[PDB]
Amino acid sequence: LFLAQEIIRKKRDGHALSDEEIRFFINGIRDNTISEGQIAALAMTIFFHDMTMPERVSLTMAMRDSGTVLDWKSLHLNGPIVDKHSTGGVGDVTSLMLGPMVAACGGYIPMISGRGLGHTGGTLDKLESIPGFDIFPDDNRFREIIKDVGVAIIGQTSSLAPADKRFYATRDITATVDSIPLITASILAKKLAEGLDALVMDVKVGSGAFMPTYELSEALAEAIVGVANGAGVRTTALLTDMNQVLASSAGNAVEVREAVQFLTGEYRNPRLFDVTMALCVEMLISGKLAKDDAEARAKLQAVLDNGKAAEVFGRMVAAQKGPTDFVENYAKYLPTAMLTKAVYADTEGFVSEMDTRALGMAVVAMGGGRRQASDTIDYSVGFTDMARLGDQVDGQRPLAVIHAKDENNWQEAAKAVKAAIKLADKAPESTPTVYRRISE
Amino acid sequence: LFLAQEIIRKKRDGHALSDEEIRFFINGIRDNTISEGQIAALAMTIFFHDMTMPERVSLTMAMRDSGTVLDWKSLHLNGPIVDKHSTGGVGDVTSLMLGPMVAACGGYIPMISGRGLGHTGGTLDKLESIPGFDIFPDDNRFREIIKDVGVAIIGQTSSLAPADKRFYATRDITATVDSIPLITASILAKKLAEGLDALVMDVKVGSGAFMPTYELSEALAEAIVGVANGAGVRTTALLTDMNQVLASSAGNAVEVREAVQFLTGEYRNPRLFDVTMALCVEMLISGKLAKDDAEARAKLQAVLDNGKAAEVFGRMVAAQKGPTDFVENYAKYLPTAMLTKAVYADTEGFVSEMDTRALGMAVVAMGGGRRQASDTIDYSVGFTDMARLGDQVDGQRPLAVIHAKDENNWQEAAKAVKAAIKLADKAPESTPTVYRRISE
Ligand SMILES: N=[N+]=N[C@H]1[C@@H](F)[C@H](n2ccc(=O)[nH]c2=O)O[C@@H]1CO
Ligand SMILES: N=[N+]=N[C@H]1[C@@H](F)[C@H](n2ccc(=O)[nH]c2=O)O[C@@H]1CO
Repeated sequence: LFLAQEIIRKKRDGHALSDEEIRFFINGIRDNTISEGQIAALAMTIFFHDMTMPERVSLTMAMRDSGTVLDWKSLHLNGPIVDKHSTGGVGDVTSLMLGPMVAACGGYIPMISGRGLGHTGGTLDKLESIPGFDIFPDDNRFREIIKDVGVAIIGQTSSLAPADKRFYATRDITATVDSIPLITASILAKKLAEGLDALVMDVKVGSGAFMPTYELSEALAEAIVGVANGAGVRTTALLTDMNQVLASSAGNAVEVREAVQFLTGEYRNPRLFDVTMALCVEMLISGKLAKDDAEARAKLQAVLDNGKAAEVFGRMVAAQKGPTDFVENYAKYLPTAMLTKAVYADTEGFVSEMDTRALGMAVVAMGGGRRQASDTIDYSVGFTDMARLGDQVDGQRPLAVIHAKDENNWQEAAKAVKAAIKLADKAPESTPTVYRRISE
Repeated sequence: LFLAQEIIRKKRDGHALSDEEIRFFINGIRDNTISEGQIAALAMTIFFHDMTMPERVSLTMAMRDSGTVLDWKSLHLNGPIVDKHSTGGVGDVTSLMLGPMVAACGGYIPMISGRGLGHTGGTLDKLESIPGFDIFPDDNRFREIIKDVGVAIIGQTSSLAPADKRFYATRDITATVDSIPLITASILAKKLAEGLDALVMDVKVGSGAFMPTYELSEALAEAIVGVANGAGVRTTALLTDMNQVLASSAGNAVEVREAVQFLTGEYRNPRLFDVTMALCVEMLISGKLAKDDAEARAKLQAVLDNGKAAEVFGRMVAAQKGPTDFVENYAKYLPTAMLTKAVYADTEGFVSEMDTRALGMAVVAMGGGRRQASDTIDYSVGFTDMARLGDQVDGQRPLAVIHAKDENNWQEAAKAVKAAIKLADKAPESTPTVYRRISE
């Protein structure tokens, strides 16, 4: 009910759309009876007029319902189905440790993640640095892995929230990505199709974040929390910092290396630790695996300390067709770059500003990400040993160590790193890694 | 300069587009490098933010320049190149008499017209009721006809303002038709491609008009007048009445019959006469064929009275491959409907309201217009003997005479005519046929 153009006109003129109208439109997107022009027109009317809560809910549920929705009840698991999503960043590798940590604490994490977009890394691309790792197991194999290991990290198959495929593709060429209702519906259509009991959302704040201001990061978090809880998925959001690289590394193989060393306790970037732990705590509390923050933290620290989280990661890698000895032998499997060399600042001083969007784009330019979908990734390139805001840099502390595919590439990356970072004669003021928590 | 999505974003965020940006976008439409989604997105940003005068000018000129632009200088004609456009209506047959009248007064009228759209008739469809009449002469033949006869009425060929083809096609499925800058640019891209010295625009007001209110009809007229004069084409606009059928007939063959009888002086609907004459007067004054209204009217009345206008019409029909004896023998050439029968009102009274949009749609439903582009027209169907507002109707005066293709069709049309017309115990207040004139 019923006309695409009539629905566009209704929204254009500032009226709220009914659930029936929204479901009709989303169905028409799925079955290719509504054209790209019509999708773009509706998207733009939503950019201008926004959507009320009932509209946002309707849009999200219609997109979720446009394809396969997973259900876990019939496996009779003894734990909650729980997951995490991030808006994306640079060195945002939390999922590689968070999935195994929460699984080791009794959760089940059917994580449908994504490839890199724009300036941000993608969990699936990082995982594809592991030889043999399969992000596309078949339906029954995915179920087997979740049952046996407790976590798997996979791509979106053609049958999951298919209406979002054309919707996002159109948004991304028509300047209609940047809309809270559209983002909310797109994110949740995919995550709610996982058949969750609980969810935590990591919404980034800062120069490496998508939303341009703290207040808009906050509004997005509020929308996602509202919609997901309405669907009976216990959901909270954390607003977290992306004013510098989160991990000590940015790339693909380099970030997998960081995740393994974090799980084994060789090295833990403290900011990456704080965000990872905070997100895991939300998942345990919302999933009813812990009653409070202190209990949740104790459980999560225990699975790090006793090696259980690292073991779950190893089992996940093996289940998804990576090597069976990956945790112990990662160094032989992860590809090494042709040239690895530190980049030093031109002057002595404290790291004061870091344009994290520019750092992300430097990794793309190195071949560690894509400018078009057909682009091929070099899995070895990127940054390690990232200087942090407030670090004193000199001849003994570089800005970063650059891993490059050849020497010409290295020079371009070094210029970009230097250009993205400002030094000052004093360290900048501290900022929290987690600014705040949003609940129903 | 340069990015389609960047241009959409700029307009989305309320900035004015440069001439360079607008020309780039219109070129991208023409060469199919800018997608339907991107066209729809831009169109919707223009719906919301409008366009300044420089933007409206840039958009119009870019669309005009996207294809062939005619030039008449090289034929060394001794008269102005002048034309008329109407927003459309029901019984809006003025062009069939206006072209020949102005040609008989020394103007040259290269009229690129259109088919019916929505509820309104189309000059090209009316002309295609004349057997053999060719709305698509080749370029050199069109030039020959203009030189020899002074007027021809033709369709838009694939090479004329081609950017408008995809632009209008997208607007018409995305609720972005109803935008003054977009309408202005679309109308003028085609008319200015005719290589005009002068132009008159007929913008309709009322229930059969496109713009929903008098004030918006006025704003549209002002935009068209502003843009066209800026391009060095001396342009004025008349706001004219479409609160009832303008001619005494609505359809295709029936309206051609009315045009011939008007030219020969058998019968002249006075309202149709007033609008036709007023538009012709604008063309003579703007084309410098007359210095004032009284002189213009005298010249136009003379070519009616001496048979010269009717002769030009006959010569135009013959030149465009219709019959050589069409004026004298039209009755044998124009197709007759299967059933012609008057429809009487259910009660006695004065014709008080006539929903002219509904009357137009009744003609479409009869098969006299199209609901989809592939629809085939029955050229014989429609209305004649239309009652006018303020007419007393009874057993001796029907609401209309309906020409139908079979009897089932007739009954449906009779119901629709009765439904579209309200009677009252008193005649409604007079309204002008021409509300006002807009000049630079
Ligand atoms: N916050 N935020 N927005 C980012 C993300 F949330 C949003 N996005 C990504 C992928 C997707 O499928 N749907 C979708 O809506 O686009 C932005 C760029 O990545
Ligand atoms: N006034 N007005 N608007 C009418 C007309 F001016 C406008 N229109 C028609 C044809 C076209 O090619 N371009 C174009 O813009 O669409 C409306 C429906 O016919």
